Amino acid sequence: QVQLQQPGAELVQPGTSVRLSCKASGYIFTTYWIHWVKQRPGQGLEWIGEINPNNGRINYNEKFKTKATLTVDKSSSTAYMQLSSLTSEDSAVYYCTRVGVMITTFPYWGQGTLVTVSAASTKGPSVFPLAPCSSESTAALGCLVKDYFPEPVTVSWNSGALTSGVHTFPAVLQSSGLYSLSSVVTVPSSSLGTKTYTCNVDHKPSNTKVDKRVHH
Amino acid sequence: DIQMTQSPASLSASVGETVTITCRASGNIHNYLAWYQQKQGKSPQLLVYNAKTLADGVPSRFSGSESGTQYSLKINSLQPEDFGSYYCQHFWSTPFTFGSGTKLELKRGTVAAPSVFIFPPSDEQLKSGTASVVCLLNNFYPREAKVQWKVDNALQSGNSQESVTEQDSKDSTYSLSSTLTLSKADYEKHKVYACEVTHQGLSSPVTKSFNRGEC
Repeated sequence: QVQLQQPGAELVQPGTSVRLSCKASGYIFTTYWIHWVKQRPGQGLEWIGEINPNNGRINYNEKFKTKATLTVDKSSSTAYMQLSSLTSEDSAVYYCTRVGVMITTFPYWGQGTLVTVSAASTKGPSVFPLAPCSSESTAALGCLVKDYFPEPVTVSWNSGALTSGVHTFPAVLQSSGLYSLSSVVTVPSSSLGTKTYTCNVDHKPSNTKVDKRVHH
Repeated sequence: DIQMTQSPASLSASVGETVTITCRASGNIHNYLAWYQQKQGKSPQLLVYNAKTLADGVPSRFSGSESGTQYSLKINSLQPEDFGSYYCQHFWSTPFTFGSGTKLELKRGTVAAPSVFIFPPSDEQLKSGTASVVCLLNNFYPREAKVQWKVDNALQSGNSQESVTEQDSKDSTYSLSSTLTLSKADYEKHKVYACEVTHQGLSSPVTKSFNRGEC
């Protein structure tokens, strides 16, 4: 099976350089050009450049000529991309791809490395209840998961037992460089007097686990 | 340099419908044009190449066509698995550019008004010197909604952020959170905190509010 293996993520500081790897298997490495593609969160694909692993010939997109540097290691069938002088504009998923038997195609893609460029230090979230002051058939409750770094956190409700009507929103990066997210759940108004609601918030990087009871 | 101009940026369609996605090359790229599909949080996958050849495994409801510098991806009888993003890419000269993308979302048969809820800042957060106020718009369709924060009936700006979920696979709705963030001192200047919501499912805008100190 043709496979291109890439690390899931790289957390790195602005102003430094980072080396992304793409380990190929299941075919003759030197037969097919390897390309790299950038995709910023929620935006489009951008073509970085291509390298011929057989001879090291490389064509860059002019936009990336100083930012990206392509190499391969023939002996370990691995393609590398170094990104230099990192800034927040470089935070993105970076894919490696391999051309097909028709050279004008990308049939094979790595799963991509998520590179996040930040000067922020690890920090666990504060968890605050969300409950209206409040008639209606549906009540909402939630937790505000604020001021943490880095991504991600996992939020569950009642230890996983409550999944219906749960919405956990995408985190937003505040100007402080910390993340903030809400997780909410809607439930029948009638349950408010009989059932308890607790959000379970887990943040591995800080080794933080918070369970917060939300009183309607 | 050859650039690909893709359109439309967004498409809403129901299962069983047909759509057309278009890309114009800014110069002759011959037949060197590929199409890719990408699902949320997955890598893109090849759909079509040489402008009109289906990749292995791609169902025949997909077709690619070429007319000079105009290229089209057509999908007949859309199925649930077809929703997501689509990109064209040329491979003629360096750089091998992608179109800007098309997001294909599901058109729910009927409009669904948001259920709206407002959440005051907690006593605990207030201790720390900040007040986050959260407005939730739950399970609405279509995606377009206007959320406006009003403080003592004055319109707010530049102090809130919105976040939205991925369209629900089951009911085709979205939910959205808008967070208003104020220092404790600013929070304590005013009494009435309200979020006003405009949406196609609401004959009149809906306003949910609380009074600081009420809860």
